[PDB]
Amino acid sequence: PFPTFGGSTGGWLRAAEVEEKYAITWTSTKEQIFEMPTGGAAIMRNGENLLYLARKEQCLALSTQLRTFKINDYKIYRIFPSGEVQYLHPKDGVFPEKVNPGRTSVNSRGFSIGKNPNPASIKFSGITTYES
Amino acid sequence: ADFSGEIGAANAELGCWDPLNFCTDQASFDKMRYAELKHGRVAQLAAWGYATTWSGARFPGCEDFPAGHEAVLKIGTENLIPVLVVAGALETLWKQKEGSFPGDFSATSFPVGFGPFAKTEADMIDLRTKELNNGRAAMMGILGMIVHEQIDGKPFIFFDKFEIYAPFGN
Amino acid sequence: VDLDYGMKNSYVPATGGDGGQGQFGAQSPNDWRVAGTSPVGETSYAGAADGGEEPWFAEAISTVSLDLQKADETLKAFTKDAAAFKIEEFAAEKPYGFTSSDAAMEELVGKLGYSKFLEMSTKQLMKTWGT
Amino acid sequence: AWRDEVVVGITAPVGFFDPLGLSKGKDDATMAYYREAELKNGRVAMAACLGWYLNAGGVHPAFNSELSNDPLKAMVELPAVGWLQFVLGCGAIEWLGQQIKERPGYVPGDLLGASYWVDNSDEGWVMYQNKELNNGRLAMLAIVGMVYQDVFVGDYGDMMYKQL
Amino acid sequence: SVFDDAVKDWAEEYPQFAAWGWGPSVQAEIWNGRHAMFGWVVMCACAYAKGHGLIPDADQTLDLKEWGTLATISGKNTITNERAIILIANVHALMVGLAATISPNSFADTLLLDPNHPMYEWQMERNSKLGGVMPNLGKMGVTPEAELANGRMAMMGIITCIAYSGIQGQSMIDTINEWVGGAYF
Amino acid sequence: ANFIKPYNDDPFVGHLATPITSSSLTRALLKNLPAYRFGLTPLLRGLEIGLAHGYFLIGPFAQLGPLRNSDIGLLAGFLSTIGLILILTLGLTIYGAAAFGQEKSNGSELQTKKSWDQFKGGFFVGACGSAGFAFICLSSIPTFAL
Amino acid sequence: YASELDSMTGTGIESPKVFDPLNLSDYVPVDWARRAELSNGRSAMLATVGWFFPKVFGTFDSTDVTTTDPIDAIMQADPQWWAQWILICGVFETWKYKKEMEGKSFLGGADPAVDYLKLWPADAAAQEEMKTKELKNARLAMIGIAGFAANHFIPGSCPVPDFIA
Amino acid sequence: AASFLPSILVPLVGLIFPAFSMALFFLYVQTDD
Ligand code: CLA
Ligand code: CLA
Ligand code: CLA
Ligand SMILES: CC1=C(C#C/C(C)=C/C=C/C(C)=C/C=C/C=C(C)/C=C/C=C(C)/C=C/[C@@]23O[C@]2(C)C[C@@H](O)CC3(C)C)C(C)(C)C[C@H](O)C1
Ligand SMILES: CC1=C(C#C/C(C)=C/C=C/C(C)=C/C=C/C=C(C)/C=C/C=C(C)/C=C/C2=C(C)C[C@@H](O)CC2(C)C)C(C)(C)C[C@H](O)C1
Ligand SMILES: CC1=C(/C=C/C(C)=C/C=C/C(C)=C/C=C/C=C(C)/C=C/C=C(C)/C=C/C2=C(C)CCCC2(C)C)C(C)(C)CCC1
Repeated sequence: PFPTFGGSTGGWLRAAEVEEKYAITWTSTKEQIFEMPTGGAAIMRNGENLLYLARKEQCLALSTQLRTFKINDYKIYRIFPSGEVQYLHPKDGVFPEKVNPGRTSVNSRGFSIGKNPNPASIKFSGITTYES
Repeated sequence: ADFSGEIGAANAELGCWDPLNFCTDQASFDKMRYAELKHGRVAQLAAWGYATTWSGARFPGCEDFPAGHEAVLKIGTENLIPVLVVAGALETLWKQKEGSFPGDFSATSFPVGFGPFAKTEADMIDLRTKELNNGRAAMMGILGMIVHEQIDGKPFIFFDKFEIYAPFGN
Repeated sequence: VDLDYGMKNSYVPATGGDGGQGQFGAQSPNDWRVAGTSPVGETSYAGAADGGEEPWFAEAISTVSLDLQKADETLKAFTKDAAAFKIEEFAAEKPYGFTSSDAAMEELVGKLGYSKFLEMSTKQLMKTWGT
Repeated sequence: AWRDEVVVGITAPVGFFDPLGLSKGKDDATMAYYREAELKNGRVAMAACLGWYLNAGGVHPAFNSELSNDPLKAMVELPAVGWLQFVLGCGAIEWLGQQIKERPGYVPGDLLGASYWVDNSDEGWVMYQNKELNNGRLAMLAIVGMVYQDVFVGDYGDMMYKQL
Repeated sequence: SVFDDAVKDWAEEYPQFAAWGWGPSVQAEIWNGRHAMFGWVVMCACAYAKGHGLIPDADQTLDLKEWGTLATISGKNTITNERAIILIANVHALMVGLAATISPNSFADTLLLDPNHPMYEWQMERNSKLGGVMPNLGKMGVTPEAELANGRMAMMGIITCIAYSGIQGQSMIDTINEWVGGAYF
Repeated sequence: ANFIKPYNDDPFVGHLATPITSSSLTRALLKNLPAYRFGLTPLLRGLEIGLAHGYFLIGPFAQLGPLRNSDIGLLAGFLSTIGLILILTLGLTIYGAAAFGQEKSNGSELQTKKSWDQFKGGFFVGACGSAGFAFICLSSIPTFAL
Repeated sequence: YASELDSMTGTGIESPKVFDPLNLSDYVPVDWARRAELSNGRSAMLATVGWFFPKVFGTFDSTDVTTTDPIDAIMQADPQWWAQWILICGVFETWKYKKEMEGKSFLGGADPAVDYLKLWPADAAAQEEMKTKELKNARLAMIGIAGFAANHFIPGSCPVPDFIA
Repeated sequence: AASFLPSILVPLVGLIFPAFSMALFFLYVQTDD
């Protein structure tokens, strides 16, 4: 289900084969030309499409472009060398910009930025003021 | 038909290199093979002889004769006739062994054959191939020499004559 | 699917100045520091791809890929809890002739697929499961 | 059968050209040797032609332009060390070529391995290949003609188009 | 004083080097000893040549033009031929040593103990049973034991020669000649 | 006709199959080079590589060095080459230690500690010997004149 | 000494049992030793002849080397000869490698690596006997070349015929 | 003689010492205790 592309010297390297790799998938209603983050132009297929990239940002950048084409069914995965796959985005099925009941707060401090502790107070502690 | 199996094939791919299709059937091939061998053996001796003489060596009683084709033209025919007589006799003596590769004279009166030189079949094929190949080379060589002799007088092209190192012969 | 495969890495968070393993782990379990190319008929990066007659460009031979079928499974596994929360709330709001959470899930996902199910409010779900 | 498959080399002026029928009973291997020889002999001829022309013209800016403009005289003037390098270098390439030939899928004459990207189905490819062959065939005859002129007639320059 | 303790302490303080056999180890004792034994020959040869005037054109300095500033001791002053020749002889030997260090055989005693060399086990074993204060007789002849004993002897001699030379205020070459009976000179 | 295609038919890998990258000539040359050739042992691989690199290195030093015009110029050139070989050998040793570690198992894989050590040794012998060969050859240069 | 020696060619009439008084077999691997024994021996066999051949039977027609003393000629000979000599030896060494890899043997194995005269016996019995003769001649030659050199530098060290010198 | 020391030590201090030191640092920073 690979989109039609002729190849580039800006594709993935060894890290994709020995450390980690990424993959995005989407469905289209027409064959159209899009610009790939790696560099160049490609033609998507009329239906399912799969593409591999080396960075999550590269994948999410393409998603932005896809939204312009009115495609909002994209999914991003991380494939480890052993074959293990992790579903990353949309994580809970709902885009992050939309509040979804069932998501808990993380890394939240209940005070204004100016209420953090003084650096000297936490000296020889190992923690930082913003983590204190 | 397929003479690729025959000894002396150019190489595995080309098989038998017969550009003009002289050979058509086994009968012809045998004829051609016999001829090639005869010419080859004769040539191998010829090159040896030409070089020896041209370099300067002469038999007792032949110290004033010239060398090269010039000899054939100048030296007395009477002293050349012996060659024909000693060759014609051999022509009669050599006896081809029936049911054997062209040029096998094992059936000759005097003992002739692979004797102690060859043991396994492969050894025989090797020796045979080498005889043929060296003959092929000499055939070209003797010509090359004679031609150049006529062209410039230098039968060896790069040098006038050979110098031998025969310690025991001294 | 081992949902902790990524978390199970050699990374050890430091005291101060580190966000941590986050949600999906901070580093790949595997070490990128593998060797270079090898002579014909030999392998270097463990489960590497044989370069055949071009060992020099072996690293360009892909061996890591995503199976579309397998892709479905990873989607379901990593989103299992979310689905659970969703159906639970639907159950709490007095479902019409409710049966079993799982049963309801199957019915509700039989229609509206699965992705659509994950993106629907309990209200919409109840409307959908009115029948 | 080579005759039933060959496409390159057959052009318009004469079509298939074998008046003496030197390829009637030859097998594919022999025919392959012939094509390879044809191309090699021709390609070398083309190069030789260019070399002769440049030297004759006087554009031989090497060795302080010491060597003669006559191409055949110059060869004699060249030190042997120069010739040895030439033969040995060409010999090296010949070895590599043999390696390529052994590899499966070898198309007689292809050392760049263009078979990997293009086949004879493409007319453009076959046409361009024909141009190499045709020019090579002509060059072969030319180099033989020029040598005659230099060795017998006594000239090593154009005696045809020189008269404006 | 127990020797063993000191060696242990060194290993602890400098573990990385100790792993390869560097430092106060049997390996070092063997190799350094072998070199000292060999040197004695070189030093005696030098003495003989000096006394018998064998070295060609000694007491003359190499040309600063033929050779370069590398041959200068101070300013334009250059090294004498004798010292140069002695050095070249040693360089011949050092080259052999470098080859042996960088390109060891499969049945050779490597300078350092390498787990990936086939002779590692034998070397480890030999070293494990070659330690003592007194030479172990009964293993005379060509044995690892004899080698170590002779090596220690040679190394001690070097120390003694230097000391005696200083006490008597003489060159080491002179002391050598003296201990031989004045034969060389 | 397109002479440039995606490498290994993977449109997303960062490489392309150009005539330079994948031609019979390039493939043949690289396949038979000592580094990638099939069957060569680690030692032999190093030896061939060393023999090749040592022969051409004596030149630069001998003809352009500080003592080029001296009668002992060629000798000096040889010594200089040996010095460079030693530096390169140190590098090889150090690389192996860091890249491969301390104990190995696979064996006969240029990419292991034991194999690398053997490779390094071969390089040293070949390089130094090759330089010596050049010294002998450059001592008397043939004019090839009849 | 190493046990394998008991099952190898080399022991004979003048040496009924394994001769390794200093047990060098313990250190040097048995295989390498035999390979080296033959290599040094074969080379020595050739040297012996070369030590006197030029003197006794004459020299080639050239003036590069004027002396006949075996040692002196080493430096008189043009360096180009020496380079080519190293090359030919390298070629020989390569041949032994390639042919050995083809299963052939240059150490008394079943398939000869170099038998241009085609005189390698087929029966193992004769093969064994043939190998023994070579080893002997080799050992004798090594001793001889050493002896020649000895008398050359330290006169009287060995009883060498005058012509051989 | 002490006068020879400049020509015996400088080669070592400026060439041998720096090399070994750099090598050791590399091995130290490339090792994973
Ligand atoms: C190296 C020489 C050489 C070789 C090997 C070939 C080989 C081939 N040519 Mg060819 N050709 C050549 C030179 C050569 N050509 C030249 C110089 C011309 C220009 C006139 C042509 C023009 C030509 C045409 C127009 C056609 C061919 C074709 C062919 C192929 C089929 C015909 C055949 O089997 O010929 C067999 C030929 C040989 C086995 C070798 C040639 C015979 C040698 C050269 C004998 C020398 C004769 C000659 C008179 C020597 C004197 C030259 C000079 C001194 C006057 C075959 C592969 C045909 C083809 O491509 O079909 C696929 C085709 O249609 N050729
Ligand atoms: C970068 C430019 C440059 C160049 C070309 C030179 C050139 C030279 N310097 Mg110099 N130098 C330079 C910068 C340069 N210097 C700088 C910046 C300094 C200040 C630190 C010095 C300080 C200096 C000193 C103090 C001395 C020199 C010396 C020398 C000479 C000895 C050459 C030598 O041993 O190299 C050895 C070279 C090599 C081992 C390798 C050369 C590179 C190879 C040939 C590249 C091959 C690439 C290949 C073609 C790729 C394709 C391969 C494929 C076909 C298979 C030479 C004339 C010495 C001398 O006598 O002066 C004349 C000397 O004593 N230099
Ligand atoms: C204190 C440090 C030091 C010392 C003692 C030297 C000494 C020398 N340099 Mg130098 N150099 C240095 C630092 C130093 N350099 C630095 C920092 C740079 C970078 C800018 C250079 C760049 C440089 C260049 C570019 C050149 C020199 C050259 C030379 C030599 C010229 C004299 C001579 O006779 O050449 C003639 C050469 C000889 C007689 C050969 C001597 C034998 C060699 C040196 C043996 C080396 C083996 C050595 C032990 C290997 C090291 C192993 C490793 C573990 C350290 C001389 C040996 C020139 C030369 O010829 O290099 C050899 C040259 O071209 N140097
Ligand atoms: C203080 C202390 C202790 C101690 C101690 C003591 C006594 C320590 C003393 C150690 C001592 C004194 C060790 C001598 C070494 C001499 C060497 C290595 C000579 C090498 C010589 C070599 C390598 C020869 C080289 C040459 O051949 C070459 C290279 C070139 C030739 O031209 C010339 C020569 C021949 C020269 C206790 C009590 C034991 C334990 C306690 O806890 C700590
Ligand atoms: C001593 C010395 C010097 C020297 C020196 C010396 C000896 C130098 C030696 C140089 C030498 C041997 C160079 C050798 C060159 C050999 C070549 C190209 C061979 C090509 C073979 C080919 C294509 C084979 C093709 C095939 C055919 C068709 C049939 C097929 O079936 C199979 C197959 C077999 C594959 C110098 C020159 C370095 C100068 C210095 O100062 C002094
Ligand atoms: C441009 C080009 C090319 C290339 C060229 C080149 C790059 C060359 C190089 C070359 C080289 C670079 C060579 C080398 C050589 C080397 C040698 C030849 C060596 C030798 C050595 C020896 C022989 C030995 C030694 C020794 C040892 C081993 C040790 C002991 C001692 C002795 C001494 C024995 C060609 C033409 C292909 C084609 C076109 C392109």
